[PDB]
Amino acid sequence: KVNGQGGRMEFSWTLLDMWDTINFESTGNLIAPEYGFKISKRGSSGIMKTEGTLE
Amino acid sequence: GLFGAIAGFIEGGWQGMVDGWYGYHHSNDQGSGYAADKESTQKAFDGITNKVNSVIEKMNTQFEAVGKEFSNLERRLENLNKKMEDGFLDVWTYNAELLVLMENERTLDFHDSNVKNLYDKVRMQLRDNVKELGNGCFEFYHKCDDECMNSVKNGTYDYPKYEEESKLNRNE
Repeated sequence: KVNGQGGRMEFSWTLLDMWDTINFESTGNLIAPEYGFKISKRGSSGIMKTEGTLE
Repeated sequence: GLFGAIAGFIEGGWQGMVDGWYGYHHSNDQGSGYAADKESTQKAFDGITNKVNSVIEKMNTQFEAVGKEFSNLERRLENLNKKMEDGFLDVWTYNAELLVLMENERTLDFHDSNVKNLYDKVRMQLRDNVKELGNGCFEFYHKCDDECMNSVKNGTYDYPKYEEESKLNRNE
C-alpha cells in the first residue's frame, strides 16, 4: 500500500507537432488528458533547485 | 627585487610623489621638490592596463555548468556528468589562480625593471659629470640649475657643454 493504494499509474508524455494529430483509443485503464500545454514563449531558462522564496 | 632597484639600493619609496609611479626629487640651491617621470609612468600604466584587460578577457568564453537530473537507473550517467562538470571547474579554477600568480610576480619584477632601467638611463647620460652615491642618487661635479635639471628629465642634458667645469671641478 502506498497512499493506501496498491494500484499504480504510469504516465507518459509527448510533443505534438503543429498541424499533427493525436489518437487515443482504449478498452480500459486509460487516464486521459483533458488538456494539453501549448508552448507560448521559448528561451534560455532553467529549473533551479532551492529551498528559498521569491522576494 | 629581481632587477635590484626596489628593496635594493633605493631601499624604500617616496610618499611625497603622487604625480605617478616613479620619478625624482632634487636639491638645487635654486629649489628642491618631487616631480615624477611622464613617459616611463605612462608606458608602465599602459602595459599594466593591457595586462589586466588581457587576463579578464582571456576568460570571456569559459566553462559554465547548468543543471541536470537523472533517474536512479541513470547513476553512471549522473556520476559522469558530475565528474565532468567538477573536472572543468577544477581546470578553470587552476587556470585562473595560476595566471593571477604569474602575472602578479611578472608585474612586480616588471616595475623593478622599469625603475632600474630609468636609473641606468640617467646614469649613461650624466655619467662622468657626477658621482653615483650608490643609494640611487647623483651628486654633482658642477651645478645643473633648473632649466637643465628639466633637461635631464627631457633626456638631453647637453653633456659636453657642462663637461669642462666638472672635468676640472672633479678630482681633488
